[PDB]
Amino acid sequence: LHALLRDIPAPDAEAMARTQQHIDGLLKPPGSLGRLETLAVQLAGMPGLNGTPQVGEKAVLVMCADHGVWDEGVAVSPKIVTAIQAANMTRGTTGVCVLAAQAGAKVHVIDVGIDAEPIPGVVNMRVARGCGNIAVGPAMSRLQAEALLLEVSRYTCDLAQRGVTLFGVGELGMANTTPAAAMVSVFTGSDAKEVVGIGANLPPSRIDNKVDVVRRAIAINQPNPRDGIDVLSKVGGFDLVGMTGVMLGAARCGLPVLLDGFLSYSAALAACQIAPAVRPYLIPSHFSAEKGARIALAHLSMEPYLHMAMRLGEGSGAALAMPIVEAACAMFHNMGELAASNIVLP
Amino acid sequence: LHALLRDIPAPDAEAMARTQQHIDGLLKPPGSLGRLETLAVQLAGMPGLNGTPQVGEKAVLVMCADHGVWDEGVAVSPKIVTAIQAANMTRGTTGVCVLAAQAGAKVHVIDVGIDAEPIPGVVNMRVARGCGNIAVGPAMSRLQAEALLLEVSRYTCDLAQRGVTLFGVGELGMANTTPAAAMVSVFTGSDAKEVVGIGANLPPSRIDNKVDVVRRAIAINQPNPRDGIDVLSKVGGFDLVGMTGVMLGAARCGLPVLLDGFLSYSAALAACQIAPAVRPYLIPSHFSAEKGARIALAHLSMEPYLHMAMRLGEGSGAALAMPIVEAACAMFHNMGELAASNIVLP
Repeated sequence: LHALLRDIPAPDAEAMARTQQHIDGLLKPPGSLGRLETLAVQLAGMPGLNGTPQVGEKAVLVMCADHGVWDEGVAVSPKIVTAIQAANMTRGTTGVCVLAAQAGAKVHVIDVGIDAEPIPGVVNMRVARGCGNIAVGPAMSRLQAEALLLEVSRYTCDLAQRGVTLFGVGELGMANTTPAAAMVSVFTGSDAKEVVGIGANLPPSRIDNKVDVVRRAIAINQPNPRDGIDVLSKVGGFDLVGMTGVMLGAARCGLPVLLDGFLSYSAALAACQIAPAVRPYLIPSHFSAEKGARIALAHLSMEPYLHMAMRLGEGSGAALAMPIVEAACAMFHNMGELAASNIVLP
Repeated sequence: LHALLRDIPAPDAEAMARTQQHIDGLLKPPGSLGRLETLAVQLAGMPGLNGTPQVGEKAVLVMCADHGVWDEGVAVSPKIVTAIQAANMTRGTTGVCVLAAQAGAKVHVIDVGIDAEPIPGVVNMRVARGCGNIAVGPAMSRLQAEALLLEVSRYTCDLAQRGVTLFGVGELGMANTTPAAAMVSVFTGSDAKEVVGIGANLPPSRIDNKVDVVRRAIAINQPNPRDGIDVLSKVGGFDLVGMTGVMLGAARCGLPVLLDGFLSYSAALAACQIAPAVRPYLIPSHFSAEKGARIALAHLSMEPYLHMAMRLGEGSGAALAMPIVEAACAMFHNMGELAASNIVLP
């Protein structure tokens, strides 16, 4: 793991300078394609993309797990919905499946801790049947968190061998917006009230209890904000650890990863804390309608491309943004050049 | 034309209620897909879509024309760039061509007033070789504006006969952000300084002159804010009139039209002034990086889906958003339902 983190490559400044020069000469006023230009240059710098913005195969990794904190009444969805939806992921009927299919991406469903019998068709990496209730103790041991990070990291970079060059990250886990809020509060130093949202339609009257649970989780566990693994193991969850793992693996592999919503922002804060070198590889997708989204994004210094008021999760936002990544590549490789049309601009 | 405007259909509330009921029953917490859900319902209500959100063929119509106000020094791009780029549109090397191809849409390039010899391959609907310099008089006569609106309107709804169900609108015309700003100022009652931007990289020192030209245009022509055709003919341009025409035609046809950037917002303000019934058919794409974008959008009560800091024009933003429209349709027709998985949520 220390080796893993140590070997994450820095972005290639040489390929990026070459990319910038090429974009400036395309058939348009310099800088007019804005964030599409910046995105193309960002991609050119990722070593796994071989010096040029390009997209080969695409995969969305959905980390599934249950949470003991569900018993504190912080979620209205029945606990079994995690297991049921994970099965639906194998049938192609969920939101991320439909949006991934539209983008030509494949969905990998990974069970890292569902509290139910194993589901055929789902990748089995389960740590336990649900994590510990963070309101009274830790979600898991540090050892468990580190081992899951490594296993998911390896699985992720292995896909790079099969032609995958663009990843999307997602989750499935009833009650997971509670540990997500705890993590965001700890990493950003923001009060729980400012980052606890309604998740999957929690009634406005049940919010107070959710905020209290988050504060108790932090008070009892005393997670160290400077140690991302300490934070994940104490007030996180297996799904959150798994998402962080996809990010470290894509980075080690020198490839881009598209974030999704609030849960993924929590995982990204942990990933960047653990290894700042991961940052250049993350690409935001949409601006989640979850209350703590603005704060988490400000700490990651990220501005999403899509404002869709989405809050489903599952990696649906990440899938929705894949066409945008392909568009930056299309602009780069297919547009004509000013000089060829004899156009000279100041 | 009066007939045209009179026959624009109202949205079908019955199809929309049926759409809403179906979306609420899909495999996700109610309302969790946010604006994707609202977009799907909006589409269900457009009569030309036959009661359901769907997308058949797609077309981006690019209106090209030159402006006499170019002589006032409000643009750094050579005048010939309009003609050169229009030709490039037929070769598939421009920004909108590349992005339209990525979205599976076809680009129709229409010459409504380029100051050059006719370009083979471009649809010829030219009114004149460039419009009048709005700084000293009107861009065109009311008769010319009305006739172009009708001709473009008919061309647009005719495409509906060929299977097109989704339109995108764009423009090509050096110096056109000047009449666009004049129109926005007149329709919104905002001062020219608040809506005049740098267009295609105008130097910061040349801005003052651009603002003065816009004020002179308004003072000399005295366009009536309550008469959109009066406004277009006096301080608009052939390209602006053409874009307004695509919007009236799509509306008459009961089909959706995706806006692009600032120029298209100007045209949409005119279209909605002329016939408020056009409003339900417009769909925003991106939030243009042009200075007056925020004001124009607030008056149209529109919130774009994409924040890409784009300012190229050509209909590039509209093309970039087509996948989002297809995504709302995919969600609607392909997602599974809660009842089939025996999931019951409060």
